[PDB]
Amino acid sequence: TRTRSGSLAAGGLNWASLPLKLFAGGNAKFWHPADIDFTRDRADWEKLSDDERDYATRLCTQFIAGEEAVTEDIQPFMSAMRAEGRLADEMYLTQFAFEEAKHTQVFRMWLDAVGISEDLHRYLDDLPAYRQIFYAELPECLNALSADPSPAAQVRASVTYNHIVEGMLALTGYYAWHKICVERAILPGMQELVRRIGDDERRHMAWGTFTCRRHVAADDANWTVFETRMNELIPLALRLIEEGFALYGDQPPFDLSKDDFLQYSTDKGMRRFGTISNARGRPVAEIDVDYSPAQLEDTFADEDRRTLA
Amino acid sequence: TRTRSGSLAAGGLNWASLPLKLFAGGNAKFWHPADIDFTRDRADWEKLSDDERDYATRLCTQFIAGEEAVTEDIQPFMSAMRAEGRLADEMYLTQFAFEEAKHTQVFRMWLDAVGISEDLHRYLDDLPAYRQIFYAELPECLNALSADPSPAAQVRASVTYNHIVEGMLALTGYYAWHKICVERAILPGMQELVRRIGDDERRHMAWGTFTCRRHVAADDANWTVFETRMNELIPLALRLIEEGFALYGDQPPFDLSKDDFLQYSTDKGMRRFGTISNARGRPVAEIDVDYSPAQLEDTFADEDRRTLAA
Ligand SMILES: CCCCCCCCCCCCCC(=O)O
Ligand SMILES: CCCCCCCCCCCCCC(=O)O
Ligand SMILES: [Fe+3]
Ligand SMILES: [Mn+2]
Ligand SMILES: [Mn+2]
Repeated sequence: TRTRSGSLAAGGLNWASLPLKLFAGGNAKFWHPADIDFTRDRADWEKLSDDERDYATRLCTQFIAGEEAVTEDIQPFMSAMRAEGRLADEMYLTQFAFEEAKHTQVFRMWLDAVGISEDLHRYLDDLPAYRQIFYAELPECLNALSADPSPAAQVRASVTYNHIVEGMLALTGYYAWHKICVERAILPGMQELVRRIGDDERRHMAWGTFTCRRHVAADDANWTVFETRMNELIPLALRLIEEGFALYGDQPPFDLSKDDFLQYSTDKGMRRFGTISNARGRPVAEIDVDYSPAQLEDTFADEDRRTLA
Repeated sequence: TRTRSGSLAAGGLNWASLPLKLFAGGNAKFWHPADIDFTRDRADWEKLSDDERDYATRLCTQFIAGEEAVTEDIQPFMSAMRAEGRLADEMYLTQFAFEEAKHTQVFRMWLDAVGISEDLHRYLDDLPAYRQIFYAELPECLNALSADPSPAAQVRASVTYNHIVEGMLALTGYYAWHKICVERAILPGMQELVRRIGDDERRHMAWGTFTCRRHVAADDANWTVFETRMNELIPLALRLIEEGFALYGDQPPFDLSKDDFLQYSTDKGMRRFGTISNARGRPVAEIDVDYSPAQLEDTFADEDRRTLAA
């Protein structure tokens, strides 16, 4: 079924290309889960109330279940790239998939360190919107790539995975861990965990930005494809946040505000249009070798850290 | 399409399971391609004959094409595990796949560091047996898993990928690099590269052993499946080595002996049979949590180093 090898081509691999830059950067930024000290977090964990632990278990459950979902649901995109003959994108997606496995590993290591061994499916039960995104929308949109690796489907898939799950919901998730851990000077492991995954997640967001950009740049009809999926998904994501808060009667532990999160989340969502729009008109041959989507993600992380202080 | 999350299960993930054990140690044994010093290599590379550089370029072309092939052809196996619902296997295979991309990366780094920018396809022209393994058997057998994730097909895929490509063809290639570099005290980059990817390869073969083992333990018909595939592939694998030597008149550069490599390859090939057969009769529940496929791969690698002192 194979007739040729990308790595045997003239000039070889293009080290300037966006997906290879991200790949090189993931190698330089690699971290070990065994290096995270978890030996302090159980002491903190027990000094919390029955209600504080309920929220934190429910957030961790949404995380690890979401981490697992992405480790699985990225394979079709890898398959699409193999089919499309894009070796650089393909190689990066291996690192992508591996990174998601490592996040799934490390959240499981935290649950074990705080001594949670019971079945956790019940924490997603009161969250019908969570399951709509992670058991339904994420895999169905991504698996559609196996039948239809069309530019339109790749955008719809990227929007769903990269821009909403990672770009909007995960960042919102991290903000929740900031409010829980940093403000109350607790759970140093979870903090180091959230830092380290946050780091990996930035190359992921960069990649989603790259993918949507190159498609928009080549055929401007795809902008509308991007727009529409974003518009379907934002209300669903906001809904997830509301349900999490409504469970605690809008007045939750850790002094968390419903409207604070809704404003914080929307900001992460809308900011995605800006990432993609500047590709309209630009030539594809520049989008390939353009590092900016990774830069944008650095300055986004920068702006986020500034906002906290 | 998803109804449950494996990581939310009671007891969580089984850290004792073989695929998670390899993942853990993959993390610990992670290496950076940017740590490998390639500077010294172009100095040695230019002090070689034309006949020497040809063989070395032909071996590297076969390697870097082989690495790329495995990076592509393993995605179906991931899909199979996703379908069979085996999370520990999935997780490991993501690291597996990533490793292959990093080997592809690092061979290309080498080719750059020595000054090779020409199209390298012309080096697989005279190797029809290479193109049969890597452009036909490997993808066609592995892509079969997307339509048919059955035990039989998984055994057939693992035999192709892990037991022959990795277990027999890759180790023979490493041996070639040993006889080329270590013996002639040249190419310290290629050397560091070869032992570093070798470290990864051992976990890949360990997984290959685990996969075939758990299928044979559960159904003894899968032994015959294993046996049949191995018997198909071995001849083709020796063919590859014979074609590669016959290009240099059986008398190639670096003083490489054809019969030496056939006997060396054969040994790597046959040892695979013994790796899987001891699972016959054994309980499947034991194999899931048994680390010996990774131990065996360590004692094999140790046995190989020892052989070299001769
Ligand atoms: C009320 C708190 C809202 C927090 C949202 C739930 C957290 C979901 C985690 C998102 C999954 C991350 C996937 C990834 O690693 O890219
Ligand atoms: C002339 C001697 C023949 C040398 C054997 C060709 C090289 C084997 C292909 C490399 C396969 C690598 C697969 C892997 O890294 O898992
Ligand atoms: Fe390998
Ligand atoms: Mn992640
Ligand atoms: Mn390899």
